[PDB]
Amino acid sequence: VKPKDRKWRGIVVDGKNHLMGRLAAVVAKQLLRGESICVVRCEDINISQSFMRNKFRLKNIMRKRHLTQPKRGPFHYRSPRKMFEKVVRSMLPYRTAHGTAAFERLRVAEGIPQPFAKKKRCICPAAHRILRLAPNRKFCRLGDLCTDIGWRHDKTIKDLEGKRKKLAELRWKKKKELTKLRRAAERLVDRIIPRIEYGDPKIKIGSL
Amino acid sequence: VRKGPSKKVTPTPGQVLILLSGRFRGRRVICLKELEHGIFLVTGPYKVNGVPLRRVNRRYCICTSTHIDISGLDLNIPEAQIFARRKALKKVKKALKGKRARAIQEKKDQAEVARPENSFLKRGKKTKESKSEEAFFEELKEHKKKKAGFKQQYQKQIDEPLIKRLKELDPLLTKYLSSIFTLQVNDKPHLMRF
Amino acid sequence: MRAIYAVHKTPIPEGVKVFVRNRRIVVRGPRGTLKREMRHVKYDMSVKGKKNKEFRCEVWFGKNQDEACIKTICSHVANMITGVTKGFRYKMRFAYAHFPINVSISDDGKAVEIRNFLGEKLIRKVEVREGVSASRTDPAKQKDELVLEGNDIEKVAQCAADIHQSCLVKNKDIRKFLDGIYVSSKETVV
Amino acid sequence: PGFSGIRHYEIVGRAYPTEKEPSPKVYKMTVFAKNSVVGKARFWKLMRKQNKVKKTHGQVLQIRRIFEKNPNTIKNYSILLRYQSKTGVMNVSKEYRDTTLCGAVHQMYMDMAGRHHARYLDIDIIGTTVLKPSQCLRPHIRQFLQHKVKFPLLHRITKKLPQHKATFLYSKPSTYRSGFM
Amino acid sequence: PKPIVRLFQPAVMTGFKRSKRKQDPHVAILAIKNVATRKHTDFYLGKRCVYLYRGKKKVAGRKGSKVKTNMRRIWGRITRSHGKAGCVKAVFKPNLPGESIGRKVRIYLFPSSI
Amino acid sequence: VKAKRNFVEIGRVIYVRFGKNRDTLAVITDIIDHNWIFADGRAFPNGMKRGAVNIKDIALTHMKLKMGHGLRHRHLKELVAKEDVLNKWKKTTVARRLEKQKNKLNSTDLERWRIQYNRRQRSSLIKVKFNKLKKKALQTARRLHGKKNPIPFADRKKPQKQAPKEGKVKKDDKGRKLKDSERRKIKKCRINYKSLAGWQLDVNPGPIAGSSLVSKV
RNA sequence: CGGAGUGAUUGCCGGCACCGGAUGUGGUGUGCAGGCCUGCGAGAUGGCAUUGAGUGGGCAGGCUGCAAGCCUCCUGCCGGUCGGACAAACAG
RNA sequence: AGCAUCGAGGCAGAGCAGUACCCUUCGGGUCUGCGCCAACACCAACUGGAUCUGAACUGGC
RNA sequence: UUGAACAAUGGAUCCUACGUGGACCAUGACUGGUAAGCAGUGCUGGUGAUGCGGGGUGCUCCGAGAGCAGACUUACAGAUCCCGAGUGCUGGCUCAUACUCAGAUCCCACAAAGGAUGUUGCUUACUAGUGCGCAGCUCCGAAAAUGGAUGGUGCCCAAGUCAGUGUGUCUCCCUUACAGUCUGCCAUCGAUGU
RNA sequence: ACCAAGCGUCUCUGGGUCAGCCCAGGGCUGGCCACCGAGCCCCUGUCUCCGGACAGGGAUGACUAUCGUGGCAGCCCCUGGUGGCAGCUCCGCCUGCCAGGACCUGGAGU
Repeated sequence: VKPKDRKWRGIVVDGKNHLMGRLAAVVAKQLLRGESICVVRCEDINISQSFMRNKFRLKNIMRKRHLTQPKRGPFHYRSPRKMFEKVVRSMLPYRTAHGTAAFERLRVAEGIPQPFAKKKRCICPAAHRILRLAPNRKFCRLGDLCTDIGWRHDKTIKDLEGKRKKLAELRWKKKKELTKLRRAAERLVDRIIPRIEYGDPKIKIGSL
Repeated sequence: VRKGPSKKVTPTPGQVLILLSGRFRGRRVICLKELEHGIFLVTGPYKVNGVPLRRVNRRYCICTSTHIDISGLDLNIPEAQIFARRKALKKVKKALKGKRARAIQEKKDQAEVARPENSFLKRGKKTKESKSEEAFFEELKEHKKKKAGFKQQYQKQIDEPLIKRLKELDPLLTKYLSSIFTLQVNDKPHLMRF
Repeated sequence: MRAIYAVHKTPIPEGVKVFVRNRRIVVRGPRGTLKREMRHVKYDMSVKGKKNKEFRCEVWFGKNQDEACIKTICSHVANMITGVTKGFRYKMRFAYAHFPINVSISDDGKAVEIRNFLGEKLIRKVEVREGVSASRTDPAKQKDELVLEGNDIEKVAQCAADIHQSCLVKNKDIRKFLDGIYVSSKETVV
Repeated sequence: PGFSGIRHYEIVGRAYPTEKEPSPKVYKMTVFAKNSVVGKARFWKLMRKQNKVKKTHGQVLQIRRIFEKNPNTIKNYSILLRYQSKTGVMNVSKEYRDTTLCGAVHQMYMDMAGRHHARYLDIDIIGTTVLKPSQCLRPHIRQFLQHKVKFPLLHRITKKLPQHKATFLYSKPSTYRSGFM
Repeated sequence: PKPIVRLFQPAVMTGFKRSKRKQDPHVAILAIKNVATRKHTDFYLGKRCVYLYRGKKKVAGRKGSKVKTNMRRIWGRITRSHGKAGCVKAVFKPNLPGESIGRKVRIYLFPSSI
Repeated sequence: VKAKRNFVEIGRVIYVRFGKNRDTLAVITDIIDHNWIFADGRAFPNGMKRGAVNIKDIALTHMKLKMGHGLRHRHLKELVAKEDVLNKWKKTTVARRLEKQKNKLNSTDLERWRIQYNRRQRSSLIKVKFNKLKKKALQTARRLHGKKNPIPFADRKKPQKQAPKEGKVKKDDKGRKLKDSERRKIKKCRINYKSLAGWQLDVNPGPIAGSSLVSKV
């Protein structure tokens, strides 16, 4: 991991199965409240409507260009991570000092790179697609939309994620064995010193 | 099941308190008695906690639900001699404008404050000075030394029968008071009874 | 209005087993095995028999579209049963007025070829799905006849439709110029 | 249901006895209104426009808020109402399973607002009645009129207080559990 | 070393008292950790609170410590609640700086009443 | 689905979570509609008082009674008594999670210190014993699924070694072995050394099966 | 200080072996035993379970590598602070 | 804040274990059991509302 | 019963220096005109002369009116984030493949006739099916020229829309205007004792 | 003298606990008298293993004993305050030194 990211500490949010704008808004409010957040797996973020509807929405968005010089015009990113960063930017007051401080606390990433794969990632219940969208309703995928408008790196990240998942499975099995024998150690000590629990009327000044 | 009315949570003699601030943060002490309204004499024993005979605001301590049954212990202390005033020439900065309330609520305070004594030259506090920065420093050292030695008398006079009582009561209380109270990430003060 | 309960059932014959879990229906049978991930919906899809088995698809508090999609899922499973028991076989008959449509199955099983459709010098290559066999019938039985047989009605019928849409007529009155390869019957291989 | 924000009143009124009419007729309305103010309002809105007796020339003899006798048994209330639309008036018959008549009326009002964009002051309750389960003609009522209705909770979202609404929820949720936490 | 002990609750300064387009820099809004309802702010009502920031020069430290430090302190009090989601209105002296927003503030358990 | 479920039916024992009678038990005595039920729970400690509850507010317990709609208290209390629903509930996992939570809530300072001192005592043992078991299991994994030296023993140039300071005690350690209780515990846990060797970097043990429970609510 | 428990942890001397390219699993990596696995199990505590000395077999190994002592408990001696002492930034 | 916590998928789903099976295309399905609150003692429990853990006191003897 | 109510520091008698004498806006009260941010009128209030809160922005809309401060409380209107205030609670309805993204508080920033077996409800004629219909949302009708605008983001059991609810009582009904209440000070006009 | 912490007076002000009046809600005697028949209940068989289906029959569905309706009883409860199933209207009353009690907890001025 590069030095500046070795220095990194914060919360890691699994962006998979999340509604894009609700995610963005939760992340934005928390960044303003001063949290550092890294929204990981931005290709697996969900958007609330049909694939074709969102494809046409992105088409009409990218229609907007500065006619005198486009290289100065609205930038329309092909990466899911960068699209998400722009939605979060829009939710933030990025044209102030505290607003740019929040936006620089934002730490969006694609796939799951290393400083964040070494960390416990969470999910926002509000903004979660399963917990929010009715099953009746349709939804799309940000990586699908981004490969539709370009973004040649979907499969490149799919392979890397498969590799990461194999390593994670190895570590998960080792962790299962270690938690087995850690319960073993706990019971071995439960023989020596019985665990005193909160549900006890014995804990008092005439006892103890 | 009875909610009951609201009461003023207040320290009682023999109640385990938790100091909220000062040199001894979060240490558990035993409230001995009240000196002034809202100011209490405590000591988590200098052998148990390391907290000497001390005073505390009712506002910088948590009143836990741990009562020690301090019954039958000699808690008599020369509070004025032990704790000096530290503000010499008590109430003279301007010539007294008169105390011109004549019977009640000025006289009943002025007489009640002319009753108490004054920490005399040894048990009082020493205001600072230079005297070549040392003729005061050394004498202050031995003044402090003899004052501490005079306070140790009463402190042990309380703490020798007070430890013999808490060990007599149940032996884990000494380690209960040796342990310091801290907040961790999963402790929510607005939900913690005491 | 949301019906508390709706269920549609499909009786399963003996000799066929319909496994279902996570709405991924697998069907075994003498003719082979099929799978179908009907996971685009959120219904029950269990199999609930010991002596005489049935595939029941249920919806709790659904709307009429759910009471209809239950039946369409059950119908898909019934067609999978048919495809694994008796198989599907679509017979396509050639129709031409002047130009003999010359059809040729390629080196492998795949790639039906249409030549001389309407005199056109183009050649229509239709590479068939894997899981459906196309065979040109001998003229004794029926001349100008192709048959597509398989275990998946979707695959077989889509190969038939692919051959059809390859041989279509452009720029002419299609009330005249009635040429093309037309599905003459939707049968079973039994 | 819970807190049908509607109180039922049985208001009784007449006109001030003039010397030509020393005993004017007496009318008794049944009003489902938020409070007695709105109740008496509706009573007079009917007194005028059906009897030419005006709030200023009339006289309320009783008001009598009515409380539900046994709110622990479910009833099937059929409400006959009429309401005004953008076009004219339409007659409606709806029915609701509820433990209280005021409950069924609040249910009717919110249902009419939902389905037809009707409003309180644009709905006028014609008679209400309680039906035996053999007299309910709607499907969404006849489906619960069985004795042992039974169903699971499948895509549940586990409502929880704001005190412990996990903003980050480092665990993995599951929409199909029993949902104690 | 001596036991370092934690007798405060962290909060975040969530800006000043404000309407949509104007603000009152005298009354700061603070969101306290794990406090997410208005009922839970009755504990912290009245408590003292300090905002810690770092200067460059060394200012005098604790009262009587006679050692300086780079930390600087702005003390205040939690005066009331703010809304329903567990924010409080606190008043500081001097008024909290502008780069205090989005930063941590310690809320001590004194004056205690329990 | 192949999982077994809990249904909303007349006779269910439900867990009322919201209201003045929060965190109590109740019996579904009728089902108003698909959103509301009518529940009576006054056959329980400080339970509800026979009202109408919302399905978002309730939670379904694993058990159910054989009763008709709107059963009176006279019969409902004797049914919950005969079927022993209170104990059958207190023995569940959710009951113990909720009870540990509520006991942490209502615990005094002396109780919190007693639990903290108990865990500070038991940790001095759990840490050492878990390190021991982990060490021995990883050594077993190395001995089984590793790569042993092709060079035999007593035929490898054994390394340099320091001297014991010329003035030190010997002080042999008896804890250099797995005690038979520890060995039985490991043999019961039946570690998969395949998995223990498949991953090289040490990992932290997760939580434990009943970490958040209080036995015998 | 010292006593018990525990033999875990850290650091170092060797050598051996093993990994890591998404931003090396490298935060310039990891592990290394008088032992472990499987049987018998003297005895001792509870009414067969727990604990537990040794011992058979098999598999390995720095054929006890060195230094410290963390942690829980028990017990102190001399000297020092006890003047931030009723709060003043987690006593820094 | 103690700067403690890294399976994947799923959500209309049993969980877990198996050196069992098929390809139904390599992660899906089947099969065999209920020991995995490792004696008994629960729900086929499981949304972090959790788990783990006391920054621990002045020098030397 | 001093013979209706309410209010009232007021009634009478004068003198005198100026500015103004382009108006405009809003409303079935209208007239001319196809109409107009057109022209001309009526009552009243506003703008001009007027700041402040909200309507993104806006001389005229909605609230309210303005000495300097402190505390509390609210109006209009609001609470996904921007942005203070609930990703409130309780029932519905709606899914919209475009370049008008379905829709999204007055003024106001458009939409019609006509059509739909999309969907939700209701009435009604026929003996469960078949007809007429009627309301809610949705779709078509629906075309302009720099790239662009429910204000942006985006939202889909909504962050759209229709209701209800937040009670001196509420697990979450809270936010705040220069408005209301209390207080201090400044100034003005007075009353009283001097 | 200043800065800060604490305790009070008075004037306001925000948020709470128990109360009191009057009612309500229930519970037990499976209370008593009279009605209800179904949202059903029970016993069989068959098909089946379906969180069941159907055909039979039964008011011994009696004796206490599923549920509801009209009226009349005694005794018990913290279990509540019209977000309830309500008193001599509507409305629960009372708002917290001036319709009268005991307290708790913040803030502003003094």
